Amino acid sequence: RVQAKIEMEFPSEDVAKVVYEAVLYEHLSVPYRRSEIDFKLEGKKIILDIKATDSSALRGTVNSYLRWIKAAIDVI
Amino acid sequence: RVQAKIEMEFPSEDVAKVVYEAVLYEHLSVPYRRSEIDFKLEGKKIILDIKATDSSALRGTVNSYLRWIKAAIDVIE
Amino acid sequence: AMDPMIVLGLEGTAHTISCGIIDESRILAMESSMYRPKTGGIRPLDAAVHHSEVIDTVISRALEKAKISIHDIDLIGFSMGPGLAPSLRVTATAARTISVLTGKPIIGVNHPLGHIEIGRRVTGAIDPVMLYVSGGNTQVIAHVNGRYRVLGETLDIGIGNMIDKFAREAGIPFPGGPEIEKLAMKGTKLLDLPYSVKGMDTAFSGILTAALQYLKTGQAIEDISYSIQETAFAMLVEVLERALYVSGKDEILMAGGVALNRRLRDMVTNMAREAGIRSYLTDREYCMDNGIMIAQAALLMYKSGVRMSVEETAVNPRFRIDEVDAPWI
Ligand SMILES: [Mg+2]
Repeated sequence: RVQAKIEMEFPSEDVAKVVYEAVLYEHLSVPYRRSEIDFKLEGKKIILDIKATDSSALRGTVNSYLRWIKAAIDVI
Repeated sequence: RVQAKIEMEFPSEDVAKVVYEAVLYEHLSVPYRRSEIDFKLEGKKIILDIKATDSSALRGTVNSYLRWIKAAIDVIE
Repeated sequence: AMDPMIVLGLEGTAHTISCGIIDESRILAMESSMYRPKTGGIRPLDAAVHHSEVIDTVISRALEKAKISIHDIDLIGFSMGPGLAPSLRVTATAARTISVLTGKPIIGVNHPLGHIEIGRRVTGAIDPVMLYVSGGNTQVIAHVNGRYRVLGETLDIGIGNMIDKFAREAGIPFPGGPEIEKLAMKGTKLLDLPYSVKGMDTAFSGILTAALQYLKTGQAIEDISYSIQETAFAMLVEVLERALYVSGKDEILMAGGVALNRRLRDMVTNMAREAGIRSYLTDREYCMDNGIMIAQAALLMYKSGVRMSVEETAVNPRFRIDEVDAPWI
Protein backbone atom coordinates (compact mmCIF):
# COMPACT_ATOMS: atom_id res chain seq x y z
CA ARG A 1 0.00 0.00 0.00
CA VAL A 2 1.06 3.59 -0.68
CA GLN A 3 0.80 6.69 1.49
CA ALA A 4 0.33 10.25 0.22
CA LYS A 5 0.26 13.69 1.84
CA ILE A 6 0.01 17.02 0.01
CA GLU A 7 -0.30 20.64 1.19
CA MET A 8 -0.61 23.82 -0.84
CA GLU A 9 -0.62 27.28 0.71
CA PHE A 10 -2.75 30.11 -0.69
CA PRO A 11 -2.31 33.92 -0.59
CA SER A 12 -5.05 34.51 2.00
CA GLU A 13 -7.05 32.29 4.34
CA ASP A 14 -10.23 33.05 2.42
CA VAL A 15 -8.89 31.78 -0.90
CA ALA A 16 -8.36 28.49 0.91
CA LYS A 17 -11.96 28.74 2.11
CA VAL A 18 -13.45 29.24 -1.35
CA VAL A 19 -11.29 26.56 -2.98
CA TYR A 20 -11.76 23.85 -0.36
CA GLU A 21 -15.47 24.45 -0.88
CA ALA A 22 -15.19 24.00 -4.66
CA VAL A 23 -13.29 20.74 -4.28
CA LEU A 24 -15.25 19.53 -1.27
CA TYR A 25 -18.44 19.62 -3.35
CA GLU A 26 -16.54 17.39 -5.79
CA HIS A 27 -15.11 15.14 -3.08
CA LEU A 28 -18.69 14.43 -1.99
CA SER A 29 -19.88 13.87 -5.55
CA VAL A 30 -17.31 11.11 -6.12
CA PRO A 31 -18.98 7.67 -6.60
CA TYR A 32 -15.82 5.50 -6.64
CA ARG A 33 -12.78 5.20 -4.39
CA ARG A 34 -9.80 3.53 -6.07
CA SER A 35 -8.14 4.89 -2.95
CA GLU A 36 -9.17 6.51 0.35
CA ILE A 37 -8.88 10.28 0.64
CA ASP A 38 -8.88 12.55 3.69
CA PHE A 39 -9.75 16.16 2.90
CA LYS A 40 -8.90 18.91 5.41
CA LEU A 41 -8.67 22.70 5.67
CA GLU A 42 -5.89 24.35 7.71
CA GLY A 43 -4.61 27.92 7.96
CA LYS A 44 -4.36 29.18 4.40
CA LYS A 45 -3.51 25.64 3.40
CA ILE A 46 -5.52 22.65 2.19
CA ILE A 47 -4.34 19.17 3.21
CA LEU A 48 -4.68 15.82 1.39
CA ASP A 49 -4.08 12.36 2.87
CA ILE A 50 -4.31 9.44 0.43
CA LYS A 51 -4.02 5.69 0.99
CA ALA A 52 -3.88 3.55 -2.14
CA THR A 53 -3.47 -0.16 -2.71
CA ASP A 54 -1.02 0.56 -5.51
CA SER A 55 0.94 3.41 -7.10
CA SER A 56 -1.07 3.54 -10.31
CA ALA A 57 -4.27 3.80 -8.25
CA LEU A 58 -2.66 6.49 -6.10
CA ARG A 59 -1.64 8.34 -9.26
CA GLY A 60 -5.09 8.72 -10.79
CA THR A 61 -6.52 9.94 -7.50
CA VAL A 62 -3.99 12.74 -7.17
CA ASN A 63 -4.72 13.80 -10.75
CA SER A 64 -8.39 14.19 -9.86
CA TYR A 65 -7.96 16.34 -6.79
CA LEU A 66 -4.92 18.26 -8.04
CA ARG A 67 -6.86 18.88 -11.26
CA TRP A 68 -9.91 20.07 -9.32
CA ILE A 69 -7.81 22.48 -7.28
CA LYS A 70 -6.11 24.17 -10.22
CA ALA A 71 -9.64 24.53 -11.56
CA ALA A 72 -10.80 26.52 -8.55
CA ILE A 73 -7.76 28.80 -8.20
CA ASP A 74 -7.82 29.68 -11.90
CA VAL A 75 -11.43 30.87 -11.97
CA ILE A 76 -10.70 32.97 -8.89
CA ARG B 1 4.50 26.62 -2.96
CA VAL B 2 3.07 23.12 -2.58
CA GLN B 3 4.58 20.29 -0.56
CA ALA B 4 4.43 16.55 -1.26
CA LYS B 5 5.55 13.32 0.39
CA ILE B 6 4.87 9.79 -0.84
CA GLU B 7 5.74 6.43 0.69
CA MET B 8 5.14 2.95 -0.72
CA GLU B 9 6.10 -0.29 0.99
CA PHE B 10 7.32 -3.37 -0.85
CA PRO B 11 6.97 -7.00 0.31
CA SER B 12 10.72 -7.43 0.93
CA GLU B 13 13.66 -5.10 1.47
CA ASP B 14 15.45 -6.20 -1.69
CA VAL B 15 12.54 -5.49 -4.02
CA ALA B 16 12.85 -1.99 -2.58
CA LYS B 17 16.54 -1.96 -3.54
CA VAL B 18 15.79 -2.97 -7.12
CA VAL B 19 13.00 -0.47 -7.79
CA TYR B 20 15.05 2.31 -6.21
CA GLU B 21 17.94 1.55 -8.54
CA ALA B 22 15.81 1.28 -11.67
CA VAL B 23 14.08 4.59 -11.01
CA LEU B 24 17.17 6.23 -9.51
CA TYR B 25 18.78 6.09 -12.93
CA GLU B 26 15.74 7.94 -14.25
CA HIS B 27 15.83 10.52 -11.48
CA LEU B 28 19.36 11.46 -12.48
CA SER B 29 18.59 11.24 -16.20
CA VAL B 30 16.20 14.19 -16.22
CA PRO B 31 17.53 17.59 -17.41
CA TYR B 32 14.64 19.92 -16.56
CA ARG B 33 12.62 19.88 -13.35
CA ARG B 34 9.17 21.37 -13.27
CA SER B 35 9.69 21.03 -9.51
CA GLU B 36 12.23 19.93 -6.88
CA ILE B 37 12.16 16.29 -5.75
CA ASP B 38 14.09 14.46 -3.03
CA PHE B 39 14.73 10.74 -3.62
CA LYS B 40 15.42 8.31 -0.77
CA LEU B 41 15.32 4.65 0.20
CA GLU B 42 14.14 3.51 3.62
CA GLY B 43 13.54 0.01 4.95
CA LYS B 44 11.45 -1.73 2.31
CA LYS B 45 9.92 1.61 1.39
CA ILE B 46 10.85 4.42 -1.01
CA ILE B 47 10.33 8.07 -0.05
CA LEU B 48 9.38 11.04 -2.24
CA ASP B 49 9.75 14.68 -1.17
CA ILE B 50 8.48 17.26 -3.67
CA LYS B 51 8.41 21.07 -3.67
CA ALA B 52 6.49 22.71 -6.51
CA THR B 53 5.36 26.27 -7.27
CA ASP B 54 1.78 25.46 -8.26
CA SER B 55 -0.47 22.40 -8.31
CA SER B 56 -0.29 21.79 -12.07
CA ALA B 57 3.50 21.55 -11.86
CA LEU B 58 3.63 19.21 -8.87
CA ARG B 59 1.03 17.00 -10.52
CA GLY B 60 3.02 16.29 -13.67
CA THR B 61 6.14 15.49 -11.62
CA VAL B 62 4.23 12.99 -9.50
CA ASN B 63 2.71 11.36 -12.57
CA SER B 64 6.23 10.86 -13.92
CA TYR B 65 7.80 9.14 -10.91
CA LEU B 66 4.68 7.19 -9.92
CA ARG B 67 4.64 5.90 -13.49
CA TRP B 68 8.31 4.95 -13.25
CA ILE B 69 7.87 3.00 -10.02
CA LYS B 70 4.85 1.13 -11.39
CA ALA B 71 7.10 0.22 -14.30
CA ALA B 72 9.81 -1.28 -12.06
CA ILE B 73 7.29 -2.99 -9.78
CA ASP B 74 5.48 -4.66 -12.67
CA VAL B 75 8.64 -5.88 -14.38
CA ILE B 76 9.88 -7.56 -11.20
CA GLU B 77 6.43 -9.14 -10.97
CA ALA C 1 30.74 -23.69 -28.54
CA MET C 2 29.18 -20.24 -28.36
CA ASP C 3 25.47 -21.02 -27.97
CA PRO C 4 23.04 -19.22 -30.30
CA MET C 5 23.17 -15.72 -28.79
CA ILE C 6 19.69 -14.51 -27.70
CA VAL C 7 18.40 -10.94 -27.31
CA LEU C 8 15.18 -9.29 -26.09
CA GLY C 9 14.05 -5.94 -27.52
CA LEU C 10 11.90 -3.19 -26.03
CA GLU C 11 10.36 -0.54 -28.28
CA GLY C 12 8.52 2.38 -26.72
CA THR C 13 9.36 5.73 -28.33
CA ALA C 14 5.86 6.83 -29.35
CA HIS C 15 2.53 5.03 -28.96
CA THR C 16 3.57 1.45 -29.67
CA ILE C 17 4.91 -0.55 -26.75
CA SER C 18 6.33 -3.84 -28.02
CA CYS C 19 8.79 -6.53 -26.93
CA GLY C 20 10.74 -8.78 -29.29
CA ILE C 21 13.04 -11.79 -28.85
CA ILE C 22 15.48 -13.08 -31.44
CA ASP C 23 18.79 -14.78 -31.93
CA GLU C 24 21.23 -15.03 -34.86
CA SER C 25 18.96 -17.19 -36.95
CA ARG C 26 15.58 -16.78 -35.27
CA ILE C 27 12.70 -14.49 -34.39
CA LEU C 28 11.47 -16.41 -31.35
CA ALA C 29 8.80 -13.93 -30.22
CA MET C 30 7.20 -10.51 -30.66
CA GLU C 31 4.00 -8.59 -29.88
CA SER C 32 3.04 -4.95 -29.35
CA SER C 33 0.44 -2.94 -27.51
CA MET C 34 -0.52 0.13 -29.49
CA TYR C 35 -2.01 3.08 -27.65
CA ARG C 36 -5.08 3.91 -29.72
CA PRO C 37 -6.24 7.50 -29.12
CA LYS C 38 -9.67 7.68 -30.74
CA THR C 39 -8.98 11.43 -30.77
CA GLY C 40 -5.94 11.93 -32.99
CA GLY C 41 -2.51 13.54 -32.95
CA ILE C 42 0.20 13.45 -30.30
CA ARG C 43 -0.90 12.62 -26.74
CA PRO C 44 2.35 12.17 -24.71
CA LEU C 45 1.17 11.91 -21.09
CA ASP C 46 -1.65 9.57 -22.14
CA ALA C 47 0.79 7.39 -24.09
CA ALA C 48 3.20 6.70 -21.25
CA VAL C 49 0.31 5.68 -19.00
CA HIS C 50 -0.95 3.28 -21.65
CA HIS C 51 2.47 1.67 -21.79
CA SER C 52 3.04 1.79 -18.03
CA GLU C 53 0.06 -0.56 -17.58
CA VAL C 54 0.65 -3.04 -20.44
CA ILE C 55 4.46 -3.11 -20.57
CA ASP C 56 4.03 -5.69 -17.83
CA THR C 57 2.08 -8.08 -20.06
CA VAL C 58 4.05 -7.61 -23.30
CA ILE C 59 7.54 -8.56 -22.15
CA SER C 60 5.98 -11.49 -20.29
CA ARG C 61 3.66 -12.81 -22.97
CA ALA C 62 6.72 -12.68 -25.21
CA LEU C 63 8.81 -15.06 -23.10
CA GLU C 64 5.90 -17.46 -23.43
CA LYS C 65 6.01 -16.94 -27.19
CA ALA C 66 9.72 -17.73 -27.57
CA LYS C 67 8.88 -20.66 -25.29
CA ILE C 68 12.42 -20.10 -24.04
CA SER C 69 13.42 -20.20 -20.38
CA ILE C 70 13.84 -16.79 -18.75
CA HIS C 71 17.47 -17.66 -17.96
CA ASP C 72 18.06 -18.00 -21.70
CA ILE C 73 17.94 -14.28 -22.50
CA ASP C 74 21.46 -12.90 -22.98
CA LEU C 75 21.09 -9.22 -23.81
CA ILE C 76 18.44 -6.56 -23.21
CA GLY C 77 18.10 -3.85 -25.85
CA PHE C 78 15.63 -1.01 -25.32
CA SER C 79 14.77 1.95 -27.55
CA MET C 80 16.58 4.91 -25.99
CA GLY C 81 16.28 6.48 -29.44
CA PRO C 82 14.33 9.55 -30.61
CA GLY C 83 10.78 9.93 -29.32
CA LEU C 84 8.34 11.10 -26.67
CA ALA C 85 9.91 11.76 -23.27
CA PRO C 86 7.18 10.18 -21.09
CA SER C 87 7.29 6.96 -23.13
CA LEU C 88 11.09 6.72 -23.46
CA ARG C 89 11.58 6.98 -19.69
CA VAL C 90 8.94 4.30 -19.15
CA THR C 91 10.74 1.96 -21.53
CA ALA C 92 14.17 2.94 -20.21
CA THR C 93 13.04 2.24 -16.64
CA ALA C 94 11.30 -1.06 -17.44
CA ALA C 95 14.49 -2.29 -19.14
CA ARG C 96 16.88 -1.11 -16.44
CA THR C 97 14.79 -3.31 -14.16
CA ILE C 98 14.41 -6.40 -16.39
CA SER C 99 18.18 -6.37 -16.87
CA VAL C 100 18.50 -6.65 -13.11
CA LEU C 101 15.57 -9.04 -12.62
CA THR C 102 17.10 -11.50 -15.15
CA GLY C 103 20.73 -10.62 -14.42
CA LYS C 104 22.23 -9.86 -17.83
CA PRO C 105 23.83 -6.92 -19.73
CA ILE C 106 21.99 -4.10 -21.54
CA ILE C 107 22.38 -1.51 -24.30
CA GLY C 108 20.38 1.46 -25.55
CA VAL C 109 19.33 1.20 -29.18
CA ASN C 110 18.58 3.96 -31.67
CA HIS C 111 15.01 3.85 -32.96
CA PRO C 112 15.18 4.22 -36.78
CA LEU C 113 18.27 2.00 -36.82
CA GLY C 114 15.97 -0.85 -35.84
CA HIS C 115 13.78 -0.06 -38.83
CA ILE C 116 16.79 -0.41 -41.12
CA GLU C 117 18.33 -3.49 -39.54
CA ILE C 118 15.06 -5.39 -39.11
CA GLY C 119 14.11 -4.57 -42.70
CA ARG C 120 17.62 -5.32 -43.90
CA ARG C 121 17.48 -8.58 -41.93
CA VAL C 122 14.05 -9.61 -43.22
CA THR C 123 15.06 -9.11 -46.88
CA GLY C 124 18.77 -9.91 -47.11
CA ALA C 125 19.95 -6.51 -48.28
CA ILE C 126 23.68 -5.92 -47.73
CA ASP C 127 23.79 -2.13 -47.82
CA PRO C 128 20.53 -0.54 -49.00
CA VAL C 129 19.13 2.97 -49.04
CA MET C 130 16.27 3.50 -46.58
CA LEU C 131 13.00 5.40 -46.93
CA TYR C 132 11.81 6.35 -43.44
CA VAL C 133 8.21 7.55 -43.67
CA SER C 134 6.50 7.45 -40.29
CA GLY C 135 4.56 10.01 -38.26
CA GLY C 136 6.34 13.33 -38.61
CA ASN C 137 9.37 11.67 -40.16
CA THR C 138 10.22 11.89 -43.81
CA GLN C 139 13.76 10.56 -43.93
CA VAL C 140 15.98 9.10 -46.62
CA ILE C 141 19.00 7.49 -45.01
CA ALA C 142 22.04 5.43 -46.03
CA HIS C 143 25.15 3.85 -44.52
CA VAL C 144 28.06 5.88 -45.84
CA ASN C 145 30.77 6.97 -43.39
CA GLY C 146 30.83 3.91 -41.14
CA ARG C 147 27.56 5.26 -39.78
CA TYR C 148 24.03 5.74 -41.06
CA ARG C 149 23.81 9.21 -42.59
CA VAL C 150 20.62 11.23 -43.14
CA LEU C 151 20.71 12.67 -46.66
CA GLY C 152 17.37 14.34 -47.25
CA GLU C 153 14.26 15.08 -45.22
CA THR C 154 11.08 17.07 -44.82
CA LEU C 155 11.80 20.69 -43.89
CA ASP C 156 8.25 21.32 -42.72
CA ILE C 157 5.83 18.43 -42.19
CA GLY C 158 6.32 14.66 -42.07
CA ILE C 159 4.35 13.27 -45.01
CA GLY C 160 2.25 11.16 -42.62
CA ASN C 161 0.80 14.15 -40.77
CA MET C 162 -0.03 16.18 -43.88
CA ILE C 163 -2.04 13.11 -44.87
CA ASP C 164 -3.89 12.96 -41.55
CA LYS C 165 -4.47 16.71 -41.10
CA PHE C 166 -6.29 16.71 -44.42
CA ALA C 167 -8.50 13.81 -43.34
CA ARG C 168 -9.02 15.72 -40.11
CA GLU C 169 -10.00 18.77 -42.13
CA ALA C 170 -12.07 16.79 -44.60
CA GLY C 171 -14.12 15.31 -41.77
CA ILE C 172 -12.82 11.78 -41.24
CA PRO C 173 -12.23 9.50 -38.22
CA PHE C 174 -8.58 9.49 -37.16
CA PRO C 175 -8.02 6.25 -39.06
CA GLY C 176 -6.98 8.92 -41.57
CA GLY C 177 -4.37 7.16 -43.69
CA PRO C 178 -6.11 4.15 -45.33
CA GLU C 179 -9.44 6.03 -45.42
CA ILE C 180 -7.81 8.34 -47.99
CA GLU C 181 -5.87 5.49 -49.59
CA LYS C 182 -8.95 3.48 -50.54
CA LEU C 183 -10.37 6.86 -51.53
CA ALA C 184 -7.79 7.98 -54.07
CA MET C 185 -8.97 4.92 -55.99
CA LYS C 186 -12.08 6.59 -57.43
CA GLY C 187 -10.00 9.65 -58.32
CA THR C 188 -10.77 10.66 -61.90
CA LYS C 189 -8.57 13.71 -62.58
CA LEU C 190 -5.29 15.09 -61.22
CA LEU C 191 -5.48 18.57 -59.69
CA ASP C 192 -2.39 20.75 -59.24
CA LEU C 193 -0.18 20.56 -56.15
CA PRO C 194 3.02 22.45 -55.15
CA TYR C 195 5.79 20.00 -56.04
CA SER C 196 8.70 20.85 -53.76
CA VAL C 197 11.87 18.79 -53.98
CA LYS C 198 15.20 20.57 -53.53
CA GLY C 199 18.33 18.48 -53.30
CA MET C 200 17.25 15.33 -51.46
CA ASP C 201 14.99 17.37 -49.17
CA THR C 202 11.24 17.99 -49.39
CA ALA C 203 8.41 20.24 -48.17
CA PHE C 204 4.76 19.38 -47.60
CA SER C 205 3.03 22.43 -46.12
CA GLY C 206 2.61 23.62 -49.68
CA ILE C 207 0.71 20.51 -50.74
CA LEU C 208 -1.71 20.67 -47.81
CA THR C 209 -2.84 24.30 -48.02
CA ALA C 210 -3.25 24.15 -51.79
CA ALA C 211 -5.30 20.99 -51.18
CA LEU C 212 -7.53 22.55 -48.52
CA GLN C 213 -8.11 25.56 -50.77
CA TYR C 214 -9.23 23.17 -53.49
CA LEU C 215 -11.48 21.48 -50.96
CA LYS C 216 -13.67 24.46 -50.06
CA THR C 217 -13.68 25.32 -53.75
CA GLY C 218 -16.07 22.36 -53.72
CA GLN C 219 -13.89 20.02 -55.76
CA ALA C 220 -14.09 16.28 -55.52
CA ILE C 221 -12.37 14.59 -52.58
CA GLU C 222 -11.39 11.41 -54.37
CA ASP C 223 -9.74 13.78 -56.82
CA ILE C 224 -7.92 15.80 -54.16
CA SER C 225 -7.07 12.66 -52.19
CA TYR C 226 -5.90 11.01 -55.43
CA SER C 227 -3.83 13.99 -56.54
CA ILE C 228 -2.03 14.40 -53.20
CA GLN C 229 -0.66 10.85 -53.31
CA GLU C 230 0.67 11.01 -56.86
CA THR C 231 2.12 14.46 -56.22
CA ALA C 232 3.90 13.68 -52.94
CA PHE C 233 4.97 10.13 -53.82
CA ALA C 234 6.33 11.69 -56.98
CA MET C 235 8.48 13.80 -54.63
CA LEU C 236 9.77 10.71 -52.80
CA VAL C 237 10.39 8.70 -55.96
CA GLU C 238 12.66 11.46 -57.22
CA VAL C 239 14.54 11.96 -53.95
CA LEU C 240 15.01 8.20 -53.65
CA GLU C 241 16.31 7.75 -57.19
CA ARG C 242 18.75 10.51 -56.30
CA ALA C 243 19.80 9.14 -52.88
CA LEU C 244 20.70 5.91 -54.59
CA TYR C 245 22.82 7.39 -57.34
CA VAL C 246 24.51 9.66 -54.83
CA SER C 247 25.74 7.25 -52.17
CA GLY C 248 25.83 4.74 -55.05
CA LYS C 249 23.85 1.68 -53.95
CA ASP C 250 21.60 -0.97 -55.55
CA GLU C 251 18.81 -1.59 -53.02
CA ILE C 252 15.85 0.01 -51.19
CA LEU C 253 13.86 -0.34 -47.95
CA MET C 254 10.55 1.25 -46.88
CA ALA C 255 9.88 1.70 -43.17
CA GLY C 256 6.96 3.44 -41.47
CA GLY C 257 3.21 3.81 -41.14
CA VAL C 258 3.19 5.74 -44.39
CA ALA C 259 5.16 2.90 -46.00
CA LEU C 260 2.07 0.69 -45.80
CA ASN C 261 0.43 2.51 -48.70
CA ARG C 262 -0.55 0.17 -51.55
CA ARG C 263 0.14 2.80 -54.23
CA LEU C 264 3.37 4.02 -52.65
CA ARG C 265 4.74 0.47 -52.76
CA ASP C 266 3.88 0.44 -56.47
CA MET C 267 5.51 3.77 -57.32
CA VAL C 268 8.68 2.40 -55.68
CA THR C 269 8.95 -1.11 -57.14
CA ASN C 270 8.23 0.64 -60.43
CA MET C 271 11.19 2.99 -60.02
CA ALA C 272 13.11 -0.19 -59.24
CA ARG C 273 12.82 -1.57 -62.78
CA GLU C 274 13.84 1.82 -64.19
CA ALA C 275 16.80 2.18 -61.82
CA GLY C 276 18.00 -1.41 -62.22
CA ILE C 277 18.21 -2.07 -58.48
CA ARG C 278 16.32 -4.27 -56.01
CA SER C 279 13.19 -2.95 -54.28
CA TYR C 280 12.94 -5.22 -51.23
CA LEU C 281 9.40 -4.71 -49.93
CA THR C 282 9.79 -5.57 -46.25
CA ASP C 283 7.24 -7.74 -44.43
CA ARG C 284 3.99 -5.76 -44.47
CA GLU C 285 3.81 -6.00 -40.67
CA TYR C 286 7.31 -4.90 -39.64
CA CYS C 287 6.58 -1.44 -41.04
CA MET C 288 5.08 -0.11 -37.82
CA ASP C 289 6.87 0.22 -34.48
CA ASN C 290 7.96 -3.14 -33.06
CA GLY C 291 10.06 -4.14 -30.06
CA ILE C 292 11.97 -6.76 -32.01
CA MET C 293 13.55 -4.36 -34.52
CA ILE C 294 15.26 -3.02 -31.41
CA ALA C 295 16.52 -6.49 -30.47
CA GLN C 296 18.00 -6.80 -33.96
CA ALA C 297 19.89 -3.50 -33.83
CA ALA C 298 21.17 -4.39 -30.38
CA LEU C 299 22.31 -7.86 -31.41
CA LEU C 300 24.50 -6.19 -34.02
CA MET C 301 25.89 -3.62 -31.59
CA TYR C 302 26.85 -6.17 -28.93
CA LYS C 303 28.28 -8.60 -31.48
CA SER C 304 30.64 -5.88 -32.67
CA GLY C 305 31.79 -5.44 -29.08
CA VAL C 306 29.86 -2.26 -28.30
CA ARG C 307 28.71 -2.45 -24.68
CA MET C 308 27.52 -0.15 -21.90
CA SER C 309 27.20 -0.68 -18.16
CA VAL C 310 23.76 0.25 -16.82
CA GLU C 311 24.65 3.66 -15.37
CA GLU C 312 25.61 5.14 -18.75
CA THR C 313 22.15 4.43 -20.15
CA ALA C 314 19.57 7.20 -20.39
CA VAL C 315 16.89 8.26 -22.85
CA ASN C 316 17.56 10.66 -25.71
CA PRO C 317 14.47 12.13 -27.46
CA ARG C 318 16.88 13.88 -29.82
CA PHE C 319 18.93 10.85 -30.88
CA ARG C 320 20.62 11.34 -34.27
CA ILE C 321 21.03 8.08 -36.18
CA ASP C 322 24.45 9.23 -37.35
CA GLU C 323 25.41 9.52 -33.68
CA VAL C 324 25.75 5.74 -33.46
CA ASP C 325 28.66 3.95 -35.12
CA ALA C 326 27.44 1.15 -37.37
CA PRO C 327 30.65 -0.74 -38.22
CA TRP C 328 29.28 -3.90 -39.87
CA ILE C 329 28.56 -3.62 -43.60
MG1 LIG D 1 8.85 4.46 -36.34
